[PDB]
Amino acid sequence: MLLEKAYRIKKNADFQRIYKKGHSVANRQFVVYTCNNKEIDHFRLGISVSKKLGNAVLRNKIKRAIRENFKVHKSHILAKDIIVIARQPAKDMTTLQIQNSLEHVLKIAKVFNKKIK
Repeated sequence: MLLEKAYRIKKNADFQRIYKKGHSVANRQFVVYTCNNKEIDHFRLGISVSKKLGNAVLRNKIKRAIRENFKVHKSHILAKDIIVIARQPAKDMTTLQIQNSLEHVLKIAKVFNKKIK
């Protein structure tokens, strides 16, 4: 009795949804798009970056550091379309900062039942 990719995004509609009427934010160099504060049953996790960021190593760190966080916050995120896009200057960030990004942008997304300290 578990969930599937339901809490994932591999389509366009799933990516357009949030971008549709979803409520996107942005900290400093990271933005998170979400929809329906709580009208789903799986936190549609998604990953997006910019084309100005820099190299693939930049579009990766922003991903990895993210794929490393959401992993722990996996059981901290609730259903309500959740995504994290890299502004552009987030390239300067690292697996240390990139993670410290969700500590805000994400904290704003509202994809946290409360947000542990």
